[PDB]
Amino acid sequence: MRVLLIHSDYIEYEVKDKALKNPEPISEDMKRGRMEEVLVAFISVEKVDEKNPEEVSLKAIEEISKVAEQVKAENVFVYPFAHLSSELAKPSVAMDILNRVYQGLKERGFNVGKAPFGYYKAFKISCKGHPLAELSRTIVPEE
Amino acid sequence: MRVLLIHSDYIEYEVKDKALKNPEPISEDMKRGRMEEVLVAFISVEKVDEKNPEEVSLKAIEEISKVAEQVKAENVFVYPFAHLSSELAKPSVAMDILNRVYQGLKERGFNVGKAPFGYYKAFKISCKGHPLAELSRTIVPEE
Ligand SMILES: Nc1ncnc2c1ncn2[C@@H]1O[C@H](COS(=O)(=O)NC(=O)[C@@H](N)CO)[C@@H](O)[C@H]1O
Ligand SMILES: Nc1ncnc2c1ncn2[C@@H]1O[C@H](COS(=O)(=O)NC(=O)[C@@H](N)CO)[C@@H](O)[C@H]1O
Repeated sequence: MRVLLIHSDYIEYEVKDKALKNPEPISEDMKRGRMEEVLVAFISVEKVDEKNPEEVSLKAIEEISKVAEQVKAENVFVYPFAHLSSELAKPSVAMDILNRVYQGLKERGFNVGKAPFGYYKAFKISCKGHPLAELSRTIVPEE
Repeated sequence: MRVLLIHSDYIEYEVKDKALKNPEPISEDMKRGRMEEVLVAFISVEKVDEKNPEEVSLKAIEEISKVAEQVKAENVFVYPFAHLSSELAKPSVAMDILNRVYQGLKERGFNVGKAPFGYYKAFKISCKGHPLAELSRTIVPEE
């Protein structure tokens, strides 16, 4: 799994066209959303993660939170992102890992937001541009 | 090399403090920058690229130019971004290839923009959300 953590003044999106045959069904409220003083996490679930989803989700949860501490971010937004990896994971496994992380983040006490999986979204992001405001992580299962 | 192409409504940046002992020397102008209706290219120059510098820059120029024609982009913005790869290139080689890309992209006639190299920058971007607004390319030499 490949993560891109960007501490933003805000993140905002809008669901345009579908990018898959069967994207995550969403209710009206999810068609768009906005989060402020947030740590944005663009995540590319990779094929190797299909071996051990739990270890990879739990591992990513601990690494996202750690950084949410460092930058004193109270809100974390999970952004399903397909362009951080070449070897992407099967759509079904991606959604699953992303939910695991989303949920596991919610139970850590963070206000968590999320962009709907499987769609093309337009979006605005404002990176704070500080020393630790931009990080990248790799979370892969152990053999 | 790794490239993240965001066809955005706009791209804005603002220089903070040096993220390197020896960053690209800039003038009062280079401190802030705004560009609209542009294809933002977040480029991570990799170690592998050190090998053949002129080769990489060429395929890169070509790939970005082609994507710009598809999306009818007239303005291209090259953004030095060191988070799309774990095997980054030495700061001197990374900076050269970036300038070859910047330069050879202007030769094509595009209106090109650039974010100073070696600085922590706060930035704002607005992805369009079209099928071709978010793209990724892995351009690597063949020794
Ligand atoms: N492995 C993944 N990790 C994160 N998101 C994914 C993943 N696979 C699919 N998605 C979701 O589905 C969207 C499109 O996925 S995609 O793999 O890029 N789709 C394709 O390559 C082709 N359908 C052409 O668009 C991603 O932007 C994301 O919203
Ligand atoms: N390989 C690279 N590709 C693109 N930009 C780079 C690269 N190396 C350095 N830079 C430029 O210099 C900035 C900092 O680079 S860096 O790789 O993160 N530096 C380091 O890892 C250590 N020197 C500590 O700062 C990047 O944000 C970018 O502006």
